[PDB]
Amino acid sequence: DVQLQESGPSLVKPSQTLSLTCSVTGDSITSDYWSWIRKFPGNRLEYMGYVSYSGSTYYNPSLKSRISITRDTSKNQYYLDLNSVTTEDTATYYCANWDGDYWGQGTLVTVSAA
Amino acid sequence: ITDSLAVVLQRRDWENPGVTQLNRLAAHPPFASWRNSEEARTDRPSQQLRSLNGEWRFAWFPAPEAVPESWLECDLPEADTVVVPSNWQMHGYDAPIYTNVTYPITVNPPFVPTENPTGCYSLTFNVDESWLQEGQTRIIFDGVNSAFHLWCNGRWVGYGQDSRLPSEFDLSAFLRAGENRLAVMVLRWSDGSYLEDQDMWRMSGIFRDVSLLHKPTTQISDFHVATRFNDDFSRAVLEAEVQMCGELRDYLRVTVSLWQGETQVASGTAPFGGEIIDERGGYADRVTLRLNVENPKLWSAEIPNLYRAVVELHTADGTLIEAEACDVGFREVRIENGLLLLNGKPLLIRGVNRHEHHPLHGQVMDEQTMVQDILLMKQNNFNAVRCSHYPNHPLWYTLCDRYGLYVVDEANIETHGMVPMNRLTDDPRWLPAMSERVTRMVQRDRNHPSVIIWSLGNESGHGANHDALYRWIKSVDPSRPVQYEGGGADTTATDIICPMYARVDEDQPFPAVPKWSIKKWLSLPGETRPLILCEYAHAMGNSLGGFAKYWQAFRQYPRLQGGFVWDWVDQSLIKYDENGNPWSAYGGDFGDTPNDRQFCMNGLVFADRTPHPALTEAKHQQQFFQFRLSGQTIEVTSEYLFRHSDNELLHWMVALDGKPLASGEVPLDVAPQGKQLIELPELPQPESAGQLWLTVRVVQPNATAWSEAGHISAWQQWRLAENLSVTLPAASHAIPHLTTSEMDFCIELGNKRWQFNRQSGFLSQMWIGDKKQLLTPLRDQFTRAPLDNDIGVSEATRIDPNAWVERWKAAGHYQAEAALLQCTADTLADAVLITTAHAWQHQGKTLFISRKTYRIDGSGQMAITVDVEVASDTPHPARIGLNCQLAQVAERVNWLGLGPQENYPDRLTAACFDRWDLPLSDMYTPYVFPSENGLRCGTRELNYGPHQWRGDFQFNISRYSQQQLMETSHRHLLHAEEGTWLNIDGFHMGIGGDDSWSPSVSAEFQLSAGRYHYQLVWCQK
Amino acid sequence: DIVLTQSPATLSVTPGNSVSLSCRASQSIGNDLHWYQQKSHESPRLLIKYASQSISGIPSRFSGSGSGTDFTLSINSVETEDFGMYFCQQSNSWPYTFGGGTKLEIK
Repeated sequence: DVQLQESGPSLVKPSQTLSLTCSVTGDSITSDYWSWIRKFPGNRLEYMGYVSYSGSTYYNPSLKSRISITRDTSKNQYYLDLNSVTTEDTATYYCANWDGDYWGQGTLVTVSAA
Repeated sequence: ITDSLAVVLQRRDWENPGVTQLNRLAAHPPFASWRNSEEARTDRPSQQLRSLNGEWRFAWFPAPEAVPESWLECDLPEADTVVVPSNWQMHGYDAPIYTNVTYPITVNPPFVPTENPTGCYSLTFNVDESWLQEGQTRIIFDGVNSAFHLWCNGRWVGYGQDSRLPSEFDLSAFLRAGENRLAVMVLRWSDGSYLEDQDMWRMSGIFRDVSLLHKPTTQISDFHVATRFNDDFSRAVLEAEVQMCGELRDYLRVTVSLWQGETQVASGTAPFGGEIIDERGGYADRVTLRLNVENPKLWSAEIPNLYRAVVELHTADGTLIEAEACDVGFREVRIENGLLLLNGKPLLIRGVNRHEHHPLHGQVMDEQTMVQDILLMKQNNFNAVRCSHYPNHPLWYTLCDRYGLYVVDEANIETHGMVPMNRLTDDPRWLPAMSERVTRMVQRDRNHPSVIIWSLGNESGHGANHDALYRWIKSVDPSRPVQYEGGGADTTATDIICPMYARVDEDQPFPAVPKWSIKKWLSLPGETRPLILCEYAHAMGNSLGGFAKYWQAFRQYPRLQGGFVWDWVDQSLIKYDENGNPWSAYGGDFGDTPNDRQFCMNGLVFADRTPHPALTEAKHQQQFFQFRLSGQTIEVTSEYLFRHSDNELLHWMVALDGKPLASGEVPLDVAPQGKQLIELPELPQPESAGQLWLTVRVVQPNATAWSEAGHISAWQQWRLAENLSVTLPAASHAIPHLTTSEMDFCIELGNKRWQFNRQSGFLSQMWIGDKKQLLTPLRDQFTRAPLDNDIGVSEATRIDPNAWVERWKAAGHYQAEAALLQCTADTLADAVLITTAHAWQHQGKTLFISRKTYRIDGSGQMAITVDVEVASDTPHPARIGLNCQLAQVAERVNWLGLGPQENYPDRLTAACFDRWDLPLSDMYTPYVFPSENGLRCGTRELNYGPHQWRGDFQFNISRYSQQQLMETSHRHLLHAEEGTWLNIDGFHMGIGGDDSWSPSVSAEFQLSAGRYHYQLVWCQK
Repeated sequence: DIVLTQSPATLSVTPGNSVSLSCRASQSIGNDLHWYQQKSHESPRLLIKYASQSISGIPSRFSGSGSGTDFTLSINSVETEDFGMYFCQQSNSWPYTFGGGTKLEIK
């Protein structure tokens, strides 16, 4: 069966690049479309984007070109890179397949000067 | 015991076309068995209809015979937990085979191979005791490929063939309350396979849904709808024929009600019992109602007006036994007087062929995918789709009904691989099997408004079996025309001449089954049918050249009512690398044998639904508004037949070499088939030199169900004027210095220096300051990394000497060697002048001759002037220009010419002249099978880094040499090279596309002049 | 972009009773509306897809209805395990968007 899990820093500084990894086990990353979704402290959910089989990407315009979603078939993982983060990017990040049947556990990332 | 594998398998029903099914219920339109009329009306979900989709247990075997009797009674230790529906090849069990024509298995009808991949599915589930009190509980499989046997609670139920239609069995008496178990054994190959030889991946399994339907004992067994109209469509009759099963009791009634929204429009009630039909009477178990509808809203792809029809089976005291429903569309389809009419007007089919394909899921379809496809199509100017080449997933029709697309429904019958093609279709022994593939389709899809034409199958030659089946349909459902292309495209089995790959103007007169030029085909003696191409414009890779020729005939000849492009999506599949990285796979990439490689990629969109550039060329040619410019008046013509331009704005604009001087916006008020006149404001006109261009765009201000707001539906551009430049440059302050040596000539001026190698005759290097600019010398180029069309069906094994590539190869184009004939430097009053000449030869044959002059002036600008001579007797070159490898690598590319997208000579009508600026990445087209790509024509100025080239040329620029492209089988294996490769063409041959297995480049697009001249100006900023 | 509005923002109910949650789109989205459940410290869980299609492994008491702009998620006889947040999400057009959520609590 399929399993997804997010990994990466839980604390980052303003202006830096937030980078998360989603490890997929149980099936190949070439067998689905992959997404990133985040939940803001106020219970607001935002669909950040997804990468489909051809490699084409779809990013939420709200991210003003700060986002990049890539894949690595050899490691069976896909990634999220969010540049120039601010306190507004503090949220719980989740990876899930496009169908929405498989989700990671989610990981909290806090953006603070401290 | 007689349920035993041993016993069952014994008969080998899958090796016998005389047994297509065992215990399968009859076909019919989609049922839900609602038990409340409102739910039915609103399409709510029926609690009487349950999905068994999900996690199932599966086990694979190499032969049916290797299945263990145990399986019937109990799961298997090693059985995996798979998700259903799915294609087991998609899970890893065996490989998918990508073969076109040539059958996957060995041709020995009706036999199949002993090694025959069996998939054992099983499912444990609960049946609610209520379902067993009464009614009937039946099971449905919407698609099992290719054949299968079924057991329930260890008992044998039945068998079924036909991968693309539903098989239903009554489980009523095998079911026990609570826990039940199904054992389904699916055979990959069967005698049914002989009839399923479509050009697509060969897969297997329970790939469409599984359901349970509970019906009353006395129920609705089938129903059909029909709509007749009056001369002007101001009045219609809805006619519904209903049949029931069970005991007929006088208190039984039927009510058919027609809603339009919330509003009931008409209702009718009656009891069973039809009119006298013959000497024995009528059908007591049928009833037909007729509802009158005044001024019905008509359905069309332009405006999908729909009604809801509810069929209630009740008793007279008002008690509901059960209800069924369907959407209704009022439309009339007729061929009249050589023309195909829809609601009285003649269609112009802007269509495409579409397969059920998902790169991830193989052949399993989902709502999301369907919808995506639909919207892309509608957005891109398509009206219709052909179900190449089998009945589709049920939901499809419904969406088309709703979003508005004309559908050609096609029987699941293709025997392409027989010799001759006819072999089975002419054989009475296959008549039955075939028969079921046609009849069931009709019984199932007949009530959908989107379906306007029935098709007998594909590429199965022409046999007496077709003639019979065609007559059958005509008898049963005269509401639609029938079409079949096999055997010449104009047989007695088709109402429409529907060839594939017929050229516009040229004939291809194969014996027995020629393909006349479409314009000619129509006037052949005695011919009077309309002509619509079932497949045309093979969209494989860098293709679609000539697309416009088609559009133009369609527009000039009435009886040419369009066609279906081939095809929608690339049938590529996803594979993963050494690092869980995905990549697009094709024929033979699964160790699949034998196979047709790239032949499975002919879509307009990539498997992920991202468009190939061709898509635009289509969109533009198929646009519904047409323009003409007369003075400063624009004439707009609407190609809509039913709707008025009511979400349309026209934006106009004038610009001088990329610079905007004026804009307008004008709301369109044009009726279908109408004209609208538009007079433009007095247009500015400058002294400045350059070209003045008018460009107009039609915009959809408001969003629709398939388009966003601000969607552009059409466009057109014209050149208005030209102010030629009569201005001589400012006499150079400086003057270049020429330093000679025996190796080369150097030119210096400022920080700038240029070196020409006297041994080769090429500009070997250049510096701006201390920085070198080239990695490779600037040199003449006459070839190109072969497009799919240049190659055709030529293989290393079996060479096609006619394929462009072969010709080029054979003639030495790819391996010709230059020869310095001359190389001189001269000093001019205010400039340096270099002069060269080479000869390209192969085996003592001079193919071409290139003569240049470089002239560097005080401005530090070099002007290249080139003049090629091409031998009359050598295949015309793919191109003629120069290339070189730049040292730099910049983020953007900016040019003034056609774009923004990739455009070739026989494929550039959709492109606009202007100033474009894009990222380098966008100047490369990721065709899965790498080849020459990314060209942009009519360029006047191109800018990359500090370079600027000026003239009239076509060009392309990426990080891949032609050679790398040419030598990489897949795009995922390409690697970016040191700098930037630039190809600047004075000339480029067309891409072709009429088909991809013979030369398709029209003469007008072949570089056949002999003498070619061009000039450039290279310089810096 | 498409805006999804959910109502009520909060709903209190006693186990055993039934409830219906609303989600309305700013413009037609056909049937591309999905429902998710989310509990504290947990990832969202898909309950219904494409307005009314059932999902394997989800309690039968969950059902969805609607098309166009008005959708509803119904829970027949709420159980304690049902308390949490419910979000609708549309996939008709990019960017996909989520409703603001409805909190279901015990009364």
